[PDB]
Amino acid sequence: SGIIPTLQNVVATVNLSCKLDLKNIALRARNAEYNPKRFAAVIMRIREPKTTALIFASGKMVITGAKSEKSSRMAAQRYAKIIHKLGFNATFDDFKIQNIVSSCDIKFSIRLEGLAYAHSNYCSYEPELFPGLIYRMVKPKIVLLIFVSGKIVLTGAKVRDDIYQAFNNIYPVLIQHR
Amino acid sequence: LNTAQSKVLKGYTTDELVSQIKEYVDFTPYILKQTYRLLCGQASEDRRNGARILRSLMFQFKLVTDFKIEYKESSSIYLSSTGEQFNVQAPSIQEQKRMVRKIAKLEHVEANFLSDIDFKAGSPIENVLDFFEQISDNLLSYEWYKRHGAFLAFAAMFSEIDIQIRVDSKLFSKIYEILVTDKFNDFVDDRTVAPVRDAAAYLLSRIYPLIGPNDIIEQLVGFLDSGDWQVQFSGLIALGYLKEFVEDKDGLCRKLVSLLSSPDEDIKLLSAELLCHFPITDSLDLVLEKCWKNIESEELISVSKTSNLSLLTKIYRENPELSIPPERLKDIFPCFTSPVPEVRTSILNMVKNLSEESIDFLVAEVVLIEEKDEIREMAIKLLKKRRDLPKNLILHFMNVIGGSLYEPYSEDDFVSYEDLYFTKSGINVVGKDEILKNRCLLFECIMKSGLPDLQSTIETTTSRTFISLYRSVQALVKDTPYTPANIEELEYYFDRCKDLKMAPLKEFKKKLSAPGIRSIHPMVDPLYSDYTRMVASIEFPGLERATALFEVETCKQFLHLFSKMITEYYDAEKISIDNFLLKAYEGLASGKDGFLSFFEVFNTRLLAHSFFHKIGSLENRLDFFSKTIHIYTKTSQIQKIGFVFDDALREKNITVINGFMRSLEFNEKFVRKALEDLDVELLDAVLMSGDHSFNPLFVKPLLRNISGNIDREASSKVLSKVIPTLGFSTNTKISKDLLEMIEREKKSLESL
Repeated sequence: SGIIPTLQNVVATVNLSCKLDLKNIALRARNAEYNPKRFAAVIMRIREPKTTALIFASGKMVITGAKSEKSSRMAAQRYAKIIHKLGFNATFDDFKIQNIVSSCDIKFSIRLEGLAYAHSNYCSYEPELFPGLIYRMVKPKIVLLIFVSGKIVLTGAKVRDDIYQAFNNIYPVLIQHR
Repeated sequence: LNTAQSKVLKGYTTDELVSQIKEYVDFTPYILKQTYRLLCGQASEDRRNGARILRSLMFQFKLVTDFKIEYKESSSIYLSSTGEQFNVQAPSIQEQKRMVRKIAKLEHVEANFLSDIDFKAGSPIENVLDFFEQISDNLLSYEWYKRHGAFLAFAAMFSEIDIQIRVDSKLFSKIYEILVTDKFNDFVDDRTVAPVRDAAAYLLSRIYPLIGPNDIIEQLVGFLDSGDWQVQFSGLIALGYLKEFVEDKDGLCRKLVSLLSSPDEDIKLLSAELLCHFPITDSLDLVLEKCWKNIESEELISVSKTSNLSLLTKIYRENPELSIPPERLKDIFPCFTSPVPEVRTSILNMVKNLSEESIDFLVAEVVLIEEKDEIREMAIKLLKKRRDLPKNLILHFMNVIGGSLYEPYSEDDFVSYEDLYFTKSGINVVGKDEILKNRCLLFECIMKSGLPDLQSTIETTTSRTFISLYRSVQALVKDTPYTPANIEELEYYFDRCKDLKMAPLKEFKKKLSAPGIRSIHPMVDPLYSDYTRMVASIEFPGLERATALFEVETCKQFLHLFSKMITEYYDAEKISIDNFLLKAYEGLASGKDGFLSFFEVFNTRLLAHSFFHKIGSLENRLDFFSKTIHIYTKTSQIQKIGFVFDDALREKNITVINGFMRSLEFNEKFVRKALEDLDVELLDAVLMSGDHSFNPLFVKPLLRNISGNIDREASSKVLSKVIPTLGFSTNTKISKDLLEMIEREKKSLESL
């Protein structure tokens, strides 16, 4: 309670259930780039929703950049469209949100050293290595990046509920350590 | 020498100033070997640039124009490139997962959604006659950008129409080959693009004139028959560029009608878009069923929806016996809300001449909940011209407009829907200052159609504000004598109005007791402007507590509406403005800027009010005109604003003088005085705000100032502001007296 979490990224996958000729797809789309020495997939980008899709020869599709589960599924469908136009018997099976990344701002500073001691088991804090504290929650399996700024960043969520469920297990604790 | 000048133009990285560099160029003896360098460039900007240079060199330059009209089938295939650089060793499948993690931002978390399967493997120019040889080669290069560059160049050659240069004889043959063979697309936007084939087909449209009697077009419409959308595509884009030269229209249109149903959305788009340019007579009953079906598909987003709405709009405009079927009416409601702007605009243009209640209602919803203003203007225009809007529209929106300003609109009040105006979370994004703005706009629309009595109340703050003004508009129409409407006690309202009781009654009076002290509670401050608004509107046309309103109002739109009411009443000799004027004028000339909203709409009406003759006395005057001078500078009665221009001088008031500059007549007075004494300081801040045609008068006098050491720095400064404007067309408008100098001096400048 108090404030509301804001989504910054959504990763998802689909199986176009088909063997793709990665090289052909590279030479037929100005918006695709392909570098085997760097990576064994094709990087294709569309403009709206501004996103990025990793395309594997197995027909597996990794999609990032989306700011909602809707955007994600949408841009995912558009990338399939391009494949179909490009000549492959693509389909759209097994769509799945793999990861969500949200952010918050409770507008006040936090005493990281205190939070870290009270929970030395679930979080690692070394300000001579990285700014802020990384806290690993176990129900739900969510990772929180907590900064003195008062800004929070949550990742590892598979469904939006986990964002709320998790950012409501930490607020009480972020209260004590003002 | 010149080779140095051309080699700095040669030098080039990163901007439009290089366009200005190409825009700069003119005439020289020879070389362009360096131009080709650009036409092979991989940049979308350089290829254009370079091709633009080629365009410059057109004179009595010879050109062979033998065209082999051959439809020879190829087996080639033209892509982005050869792809030989894809024959490389792939890193470990461990180093790769590492890369996917980074690209997809999966730090700190586990990712096990890829496997081994996923990573597997499937399967010299110097001579001129050699600079044209070189492009004929690139027309079929395996590098698409070289193909584009190549084609982009020819466009330039055949641009001008008027040495010895033979043009490739297999030119057309090469175009045709590209069109059927090139299979390179850009899928960046939902509307597909064929960079090469496009530029190609555009050339063909320039070649056609200087071309032997042919069967090219008949051949192109043959492409529409192919099973490969890419060749279809090629056909359509070429035909688009040649649509003028298309005879046997009925034969092309027949096919276009067919393709409206293509499984491919680009063929559907390009299809309709091209069909809008030809007569539609026989296929009439058919292209209607197709377009309507495409419209109803409810495919969340299809690029062709707009093109289909255009095709309907056309049929209905060109054949006025035909009218939209009542049943299909419910299929266009959604379009006013559609996420895509081209659809929203298109639908508001297709209903511009009809009068169905249902559509009337949807045009209103648009004015309330539309993102883009340009688009809201279309809907506003559609309603302001109406004297026959239904009462039930006036009533319904008269109390929709008065819902709580902190709760979303009801799904039950609208046929449209957005997660931006109907969710409790969406609102807090839009902000009330917009929500209110867009209500004030709908309000100005629905008042020209007869004003039934609104018995229905809602009892929110806003509800009172509007229903109050509503009665004022009513009274102004029936010249009802004024009755000092009664404002109850703060308590009263706190009992009735659902939006005020979102606040600590106590904390409230504290704010009321003394504003300027932003109360700590978050709901009070907002509810403060909601209050100051209601009372001012309730006591109108009493203006006692109007001064308060102007001082706190966040929403600029409402201050405008309110000033309209005031002025409308003033014109009708139905109100007294004197005390409000004074309290306004003061608050404005002292930094309360909401008051400008009034003086703009009241505008010139000021100069014929007692008060105006009384302003030529306040020591406050120039602080005032500083902020409003634009308003009055346009007046016809000039002698009046005249007394103030004399004052801006005496007081060296820059801002008030600049404003007086945009008008010619006042330069005449300014300059004719600057010559009597050169206040170079202000001249530096003043002159460049007038007509440059005068400058040539200040050159000699500004040199004495430097010749003898007088204001040396200043004079020299402005002097270098004026010199770059000596190449300026003198104005014929000005006094024939001042031409006796603008020309006398302007002459001695060329003397010798």
